[PDB]
Amino acid sequence: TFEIPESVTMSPKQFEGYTPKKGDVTFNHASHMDIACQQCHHTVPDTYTIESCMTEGCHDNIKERTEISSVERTFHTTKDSEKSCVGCHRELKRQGPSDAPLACNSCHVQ
Amino acid sequence: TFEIPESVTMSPKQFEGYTPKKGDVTFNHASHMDIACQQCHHTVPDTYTIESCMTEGCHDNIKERTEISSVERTFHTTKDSEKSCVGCHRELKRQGPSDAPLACNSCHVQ
Ligand code: HEM
Ligand code: HEM
Ligand code: HEM
Ligand code: HEM
Ligand code: HEM
Ligand code: HEM
Ligand code: HEM
Ligand code: HEM
Repeated sequence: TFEIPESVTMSPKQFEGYTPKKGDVTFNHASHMDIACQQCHHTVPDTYTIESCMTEGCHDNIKERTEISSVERTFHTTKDSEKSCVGCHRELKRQGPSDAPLACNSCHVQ
Repeated sequence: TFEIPESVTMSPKQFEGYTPKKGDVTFNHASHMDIACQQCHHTVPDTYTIESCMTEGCHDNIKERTEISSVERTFHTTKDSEKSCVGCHRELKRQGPSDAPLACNSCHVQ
């Protein structure tokens, strides 16, 4: 019943009439499997479900860019090293050479 | 879509014509929420799903008691401190006073 999707295409195309600045992002669970599911899916105890980070009421704000609900801040902030995409990748580099990408065109596929 | 059940009643009544020796076990995720989901649900990478520990092909052997698929060994072995029920509870005690139960009548409800 509960199936985990290996490859997920995260896209801003879901926002009404937003003209995206970057391409879609492909997230693979395989490369992140050693990380506790709840570290990223940090709201599991609040809803007892695992849902999209961009669900209504979560990180779905495409208007503001510096708010907690903002898409840009959420996935690129370097002040959070546990669940921010670039935040953790950035943090790994402080521990030694890391392949985890910071380049915009590594996450954002074209 | 993906909802996590808080209270799960684990029962051996699901085994053909097995006469159970002990009562059903109630497992609550709330008391175990700090533990990585995949530590217990250790076969997630093999099936990419989270299913019952007693699923066919897993720990469903009620005939043998000392085999890996055996129900008795799986949940009570003290040689595994990561996913065995009594194994971890036992291990916690070596770290200091722990309320985590070892008494048969704590897990097995009556
Ligand atoms: C741990 C093995 C783990 C589980 C379990 C898990 C499940 C999961 C599901 C069911 C989805 C789909 C949600 C939906 O219906 O939209 C999902 C999606 C994503 N996950 Fe995950 N996930 C686990 C682990 C991890 C880890 C360790 C991270 C962080 C590196 C993570 C992140 C993500 C992301 C991102 C998605 C896409 C979410 C979106 O907004 O579309 N998962 N996960
Ligand atoms: C999806 C797996 C997901 C990610 C990724 C994610 C990241 C994230 C970050 C980086 C923060 C920190 C922001 C900061 O600058 O400090 C953060 C904070 C909150 N999130 Fe989140 N988040 C993901 C999923 C979800 C979901 C599904 C919701 C909505 C229920 C949501 C909500 C929030 C809230 C609220 C916060 C602030 C409070 C807190 O727990 O720190 N997030 N998220
Ligand atoms: C945020 C949802 C997020 C994204 C998106 C993301 C992407 C990503 C890519 C594209 C790679 C390269 C490999 C691949 O294509 O899968 C990659 C690899 C690693 N990541 Fe990541 N990642 C996201 C989030 C996080 C978080 C929150 C962490 C850390 C807690 C993290 C870690 C890693 C690691 C480790 C790798 C492997 C790098 C390597 O040495 O090969 N990612 N991520
Ligand atoms: C490189 C500095 C970089 C830029 C620039 C960038 C931009 C960007 C924007 C503007 C968005 C919002 C949606 C849009 O396309 O307009 C966005 C969203 C996501 N990003 Fe990004 N991004 C940059 C870098 C990275 C890196 C290195 C990763 C992966 C670690 C990454 C991930 C994400 C994710 C996840 C999202 C949300 C889903 C989406 O809208 O595509 N970005 N990024
Ligand atoms: C981490 C927050 C986490 C998730 C996610 C999770 C999910 C989950 C589901 C969906 C079930 C139902 C499976 C089914 O359909 O039968 C389930 C059931 C049990 N879980 Fe769990 N679980 C998470 C965390 C943990 C942890 C940390 C443990 C170990 C202490 C654990 C164990 C169990 C057990 C036992 C069950 C009942 C399984 C059965 O055989 O009936 N879960 N979990
Ligand atoms: C359900 C969350 C679940 C539990 C609990 C569990 C425990 C468990 C233990 C204690 C062991 C160690 C046995 C020993 O004495 O060394 C163990 C080993 C295996 N398991 Fe398991 N297991 C749970 C779930 C599942 C599921 C859903 C399956 C079937 C796909 C399964 C299978 C196995 C197998 C095979 C092993 C041996 C190989 C290994 O990974 O160590 N388990 N399990
Ligand atoms: C194996 C599937 C398993 C069961 C069953 C189980 C039950 C259980 C009970 C009945 C309690 C008491 C509280 C309650 O009713 O929920 C309890 C509490 C703790 N457990 Fe446990 N537990 C199972 C598995 C595991 C595993 C694998 C670990 C360790 C990795 C673990 C840990 C804990 C902890 C910690 C507690 C809290 C004790 C406290 O100080 O209150 N359990 N468990
Ligand atoms: C105390 C030493 C103790 C006994 C005895 C005991 C017995 C027992 C049996 C015989 C089974 C198999 C099914 C049956 O009832 O015949 C079984 C299964 C489970 N047990 Fe147990 N058990 C004892 C202790 C404990 C403790 C302290 C816990 C919780 C940490 C626990 C847990 C479980 C679980 C889970 C199962 C599987 C589901 C089920 O069949 O009930 N047991 N136990």
